[PDB]
Amino acid sequence: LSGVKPVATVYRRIPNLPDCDIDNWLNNVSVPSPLNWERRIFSNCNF
Amino acid sequence: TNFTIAGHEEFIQTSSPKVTIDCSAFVCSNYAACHDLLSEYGTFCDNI
Ligand SMILES: *[C@@H]1O[C@H](CO)[C@@H](O[C@@H]2O[C@H](CO)[C@@H](O)[C@H](O)[C@H]2NC(C)=O)[C@H](O)[C@H]1NC(C)=O
Repeated sequence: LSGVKPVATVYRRIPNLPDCDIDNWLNNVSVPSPLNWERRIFSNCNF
Repeated sequence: TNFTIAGHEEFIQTSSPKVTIDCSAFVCSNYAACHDLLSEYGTFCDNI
């Protein structure tokens, strides 16, 4: 006689790029004034 | 003038382990595209 594929999948992979860490810069103890509005460019990272 | 009786032994093969193979688990494990492409060959797995 005859001799199903469950949808449950486990996907694990080590990242190749570090984290962006945007929360650390937004929650900084130094808040710039609206005249300053400091800028930080984020690139080549995972978020 | 004087004799004795000696014994020997031998082995002759008679049987062999029975093997059963199917195409539903060797070529295409559980996929549908493989089964669709395997059926294109016709009755190639019905002779094995
Ligand atoms: C044939 O050979 C057998 C075995 O060598 C002889 O049997 C032996 O005989 C001697 C002498 O009587 C005994 O001391 C041994 O104990 C015997 N051994 C066994 C295993 O039986 C036998 O005597 C020989 N026959 C003749 C006619 O010479």
